[PDB]
Amino acid sequence: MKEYTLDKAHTDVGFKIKHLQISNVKGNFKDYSAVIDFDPASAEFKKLDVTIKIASVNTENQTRDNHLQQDDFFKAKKYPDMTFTMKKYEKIDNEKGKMTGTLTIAGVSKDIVLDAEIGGVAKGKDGKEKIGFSLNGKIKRSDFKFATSTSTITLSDDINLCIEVEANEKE
Repeated sequence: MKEYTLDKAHTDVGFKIKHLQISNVKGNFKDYSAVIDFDPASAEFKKLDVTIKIASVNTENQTRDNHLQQDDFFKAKKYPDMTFTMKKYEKIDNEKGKMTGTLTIAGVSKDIVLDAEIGGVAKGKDGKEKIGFSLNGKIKRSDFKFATSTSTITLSDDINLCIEVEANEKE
């Protein structure tokens, strides 16, 4: 034989090991419309109807938003918009209430509950009405047979909705 010493400069004592990481995908939608009927005298919603243009999804990541439109997610070509229709608002007090409505995603419709939290009701600077409130709720992918080809392991079955609204009076 013969004896050698390592060139530490061009020697790597290396290893690769695979692991998993859980993170939240957070997203919103840039293009939606809503109709809002609300009574500041009683803190009650009368009508809340929302249409969201699926195409305008934004999860902060270009190629994911594209992929979201595909046949194995939103199927945007066939079902371009998702919709919420309030059916009933059960007031708890002037800050909180339970909202029940129909959510439709890719042509499957289901009745859901959102927790309404009224952030603020005012007459503005100019003397016209404003309101600020939030709706939230967990819905289940499985209940809307949504993205069924993706496992509930890879992607959580639960979607948490956070609707944050500031809104002013009309006409």
